[PDB]
Amino acid sequence: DRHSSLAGCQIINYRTDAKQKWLLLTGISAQQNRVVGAMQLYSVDRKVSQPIEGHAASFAQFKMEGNAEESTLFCFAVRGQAGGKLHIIEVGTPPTGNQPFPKKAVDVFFPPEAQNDFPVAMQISEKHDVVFLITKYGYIHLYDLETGTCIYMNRIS
Amino acid sequence: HTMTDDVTFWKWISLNTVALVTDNAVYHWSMEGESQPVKMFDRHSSLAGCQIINYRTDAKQKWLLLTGISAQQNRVVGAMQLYSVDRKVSQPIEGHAASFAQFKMEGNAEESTLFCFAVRGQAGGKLHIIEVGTPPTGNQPFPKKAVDV
Amino acid sequence: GGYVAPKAVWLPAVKAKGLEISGTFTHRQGHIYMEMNFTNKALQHMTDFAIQFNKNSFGVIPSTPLAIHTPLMPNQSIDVSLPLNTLGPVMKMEPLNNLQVAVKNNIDVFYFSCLIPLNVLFVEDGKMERQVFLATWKDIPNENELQFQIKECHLNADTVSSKLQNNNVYTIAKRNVEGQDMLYQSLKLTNGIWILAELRIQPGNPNYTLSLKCRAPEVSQYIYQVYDSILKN
Repeated sequence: DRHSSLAGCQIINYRTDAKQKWLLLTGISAQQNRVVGAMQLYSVDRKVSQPIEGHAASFAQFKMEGNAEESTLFCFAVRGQAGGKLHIIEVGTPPTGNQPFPKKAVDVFFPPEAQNDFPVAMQISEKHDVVFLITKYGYIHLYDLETGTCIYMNRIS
Repeated sequence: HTMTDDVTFWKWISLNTVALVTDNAVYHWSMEGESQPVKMFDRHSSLAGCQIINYRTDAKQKWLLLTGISAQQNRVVGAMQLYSVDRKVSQPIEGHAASFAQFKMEGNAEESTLFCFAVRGQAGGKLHIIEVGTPPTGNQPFPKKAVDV
Repeated sequence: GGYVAPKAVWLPAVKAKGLEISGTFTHRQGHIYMEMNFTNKALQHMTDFAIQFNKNSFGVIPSTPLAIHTPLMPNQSIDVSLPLNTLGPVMKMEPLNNLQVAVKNNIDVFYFSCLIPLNVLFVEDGKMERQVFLATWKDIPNENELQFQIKECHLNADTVSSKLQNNNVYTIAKRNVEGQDMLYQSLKLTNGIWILAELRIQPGNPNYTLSLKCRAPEVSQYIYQVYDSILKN
C-alpha cells in the first residue's frame, strides 16, 4: 500500500533492488515554493516500510582511472534552500583493490527567469561519462560524471 | 513417505529400521516417530546397472554392505560396496560375501570381533577371517585366517 | 565472556584521508557491539561522523547513531562502541560473514569490509533438550553433516565444554566410548538457525573431529572457524 507521506504527490519513479526484495516509490510536491520529494522504501521480506528524498538521480558504473573495477556511483540533483546541487557518490564498498571514488558536489544553476524551476530527470551516458539533467521548465545541463564540472546548459523546451 | 526416486530394494536391517536402496543411494528409515528416510551414502559406480541382491550391516551399523550381481560376459559377477560410516569412505569389493562375528577365543575373557570375507579372484576363491580393531585389553589377539574356497 | 578477536586495522589512514579505524566485534550479555578505535592522522579536525552497512547475511545493522560528539582533533584517538542488532535487511553475502561498511566524516565517505566472527551471533537460548537434540539431528538430512578438524588441541572435554559454554555453545551430553570423549553440543544463531555438533576427542590424536549438522550447511564452515578460534584462545 502507498505510505501517507506520499499522499497527493506527483509519482515520478518506481525502483527495486536486483532481487526485488526492496522497493522504492518516489514522488514530488510543490510544498511552500520548493519541489519537495518523498520516497517510500518498502521491505518485502520484512513487510515493513519507511519514508525518505529525491528527485532526479541515477546510478552508474564507472571505472576510475587506476582501478580494475567499476565503482557504482549514485548521482542525484536537488534544489534546496541552499539552491540546486548535484552530488555524485560511491555506493557501497569499493571492490577489493579499488581506490575509493571521492564523493562530488557541484551547484546546478537556475537563471532568474528560472524562477521556480528544479530538476525532473536524469540520465547518464556510460559511453561518454556525462550526466544529462533536465529541469521542469525544459532546460538541459550536462556535467562530467567523474568531476561534476558543468559542461553545457541550454533551454530546449 | 513418498521418496522422490523408486527404491530398487529394501531390507530391515534391525528391529526397527528400513534400508532403502534407490538407483543412486541408500537410506535408513526408522519406523519410530515422525522421522523420515536418512541417506547413509550414495551408490558406488562399480555397482551401476546391477541386480541389487542384498544389503547388510554390522551390529553397530558402522559398516554397510551393498551387493548386486551382473551377467558380465556369460558370468554372474557379484559386486559389493562396503561403506564406512564413521570414516565416511567407501570401497568396491575387497570382501563381497562377508559378515562379522563376535567370538570368544579359547583363553580370553572377551569376544573378539571377527570380519569374515570370501572372494574369487585371479588366485581363485579365498575366505579370510580376521580380527577387527584392537583386542579387548587382556585379550590374546586372534590369528588372522585364510583358506581357499 | 566469550572470545573476542584483537582489534585489526579496517581502514588505514592513507586510504581514508588520514582517518584510521581499527575494530573487533563483541557480544556482551545478549548485546552485539562493533568496537572500534578511530584515529585522526590528518591535519584537519574531523567531525560529522556517521556509519552504515550494506545488506548482509545475518541482517546486521547499527542500532544507534555513532557516538562521536566532539571533533576528533589531529593526532587524537578515540574508542567507540557501536551497538548492533540483527533486525536489519538480509542479503546473503560471499563470504557469508562479510560486512561492508561506509564511514563518513566532514572530509569524505570511506568504505571498507570486515568479517563478522559468528560467535557474536550465538544466542543465549541455544541449549537443546537431549530429547529434541536426538530428534533434530535425526531429522536433518545426513548429507548436511559436515566434518572439520580442530588441529592440535589438547584441552580436556571439561575445558572444551566450559570455553564453549562461555560462547553460548552448550554441551547437551557427553559419551565416553572406549576412552574417546564424544561431546554433543548445540548453538542457535540470531536468525534462529540451530547448529548441532559432535566433537570427538581421541586418545593420542592431537586433532579433534568436529561434525556439524545444520539445515543451512553453508554456515557450518564459519561455525568451525570460530569454534577453532575459541579453543585456541
